[PDB]
Amino acid sequence: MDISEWEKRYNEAYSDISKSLKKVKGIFVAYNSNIDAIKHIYPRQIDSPADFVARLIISMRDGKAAEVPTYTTDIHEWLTDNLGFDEARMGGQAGIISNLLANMGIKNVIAYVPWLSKEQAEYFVDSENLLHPVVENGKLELKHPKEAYNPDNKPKVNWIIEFSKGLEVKFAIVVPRDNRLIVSSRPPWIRIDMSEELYEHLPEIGKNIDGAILSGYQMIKEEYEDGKTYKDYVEKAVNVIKRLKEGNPDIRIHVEFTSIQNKLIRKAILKDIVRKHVHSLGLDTVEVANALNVLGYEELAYSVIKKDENAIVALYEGAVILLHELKLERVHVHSLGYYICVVSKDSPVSPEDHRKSLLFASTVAAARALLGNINSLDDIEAGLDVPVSEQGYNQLEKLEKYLVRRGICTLEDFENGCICTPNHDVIIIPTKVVEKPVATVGIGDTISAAAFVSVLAKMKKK
Ligand SMILES: Nc1ncnc2c1ncn2[C@@H]1O[C@H](COP(=O)(O)OP(=O)(O)S)[C@@H](O)[C@H]1O
Ligand SMILES: O=P(O)(O)OC[C@H]1O[C@](O)(CO)[C@@H](O)[C@@H]1O
Ligand SMILES: [Mg+2]
Repeated sequence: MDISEWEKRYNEAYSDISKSLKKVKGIFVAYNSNIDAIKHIYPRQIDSPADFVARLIISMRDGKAAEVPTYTTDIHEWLTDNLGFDEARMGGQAGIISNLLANMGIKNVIAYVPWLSKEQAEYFVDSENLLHPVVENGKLELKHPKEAYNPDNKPKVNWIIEFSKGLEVKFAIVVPRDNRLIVSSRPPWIRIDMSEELYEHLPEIGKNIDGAILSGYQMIKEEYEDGKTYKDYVEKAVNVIKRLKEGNPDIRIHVEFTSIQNKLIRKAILKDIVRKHVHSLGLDTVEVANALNVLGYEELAYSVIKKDENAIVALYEGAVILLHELKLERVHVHSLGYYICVVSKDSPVSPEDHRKSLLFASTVAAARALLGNINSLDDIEAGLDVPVSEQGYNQLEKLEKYLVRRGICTLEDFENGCICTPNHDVIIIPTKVVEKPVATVGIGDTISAAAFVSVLAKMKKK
């Protein structure tokens, strides 16, 4: 059943997208930057080490990627001496995406972070593509991160413990698949916010860009020390989105969702700031269930997190509901062997061009695995040598047999990757997976970011 024509679709997509990546004016990427600390190997937050080991055991028996936060530096000095990290890389949704797009030659990459530190600026690439906004003397100044940063700000470091093959140790029992645990520092001084002056010059920033990639809203707490609610930061998160559209009407705005422990913050994010002011959303199989658990579809959410064969068809239905419940124009869910992107019929980009974006995003993710990171637009070309994962092609077979028997799409339509339903459209591709990747943090942000910028390029709104 496996047709070798898919290798031809990847090749003709890379050249067509790379030749269009000059059509984008700029991108605005904001709110998430930290320094990862990779360590080589029911509690809701980490206050004492007994909680850290407990949350590690959950990841050791499910193989699920769980992100849990710490608020005090009481355990920063705990691990830093008891357990030495071996590598420190650029981390955060906005940070990785800022480096990726700059390394791709995307023009006018505008990266903003509230906590910009002296140690943090050294991790950003040095190029005319990547610039940070500082509003000094009442006017908009886009200066390099190396220089326009605040000295009083101290860095934000996160601990990442990753492991594979499930090397087991019994205490007083083997990890199924590869899994990583993220211990994120959320000190009281970091806030998802921006200066009042930079909040004023947002129409200027929007007029010189074509898209915005926003992520990091999980830093918002319910209660603050200065007596401010999560609704204010939720309100400000929208008004920043609003003022960007006031300088550009045709700007598309993407939000890269992430695992959020607090369901009340998770729901307030999906309902108050993503529902109507956002067009694009990026997810993974586990976050779709997370999104359903707050919108009111837990039966389907449990079906997504379940292990049966019909879990993928639940992931399909989960993506469709997220596209309609949230009034979204695009939903990009990325899995290990395949991508699933459901798109509205209002989409300013045809389903034919939606496929090339996913094929390109799949080409970028493979090169991201082989090379430590990507340094040029031509480096992505290396990603075409990774073979298409047959496991991903066979996972779609369970979904294909379910869709052609339901009567939604044609057998021809699925083998090509373009399904046209009466109210929405779906694009499905098998991705390219490396047996021995070099680094596996950031691959997710890279898929949605590379796919999102490829859409703005091929947009006829130019
Ligand atoms: N070897 C390899 N080769 C190609 N592509 C890969 C590979 N490994 C993973 N992937 C992708 O990473 C995604 C996880 O991103 P996720 O959002 O879950 O993680 P982060 O938020 O840390 S970037 C997963 O859905 C896969 O499509
Ligand atoms: O929510 P936080 O603490 O910024 O962590 C975001 C995580 O996402 C990553 O960018 C991986 O996608 C890591 O660098 C980081 O651990
Ligand atoms: Mg992710």
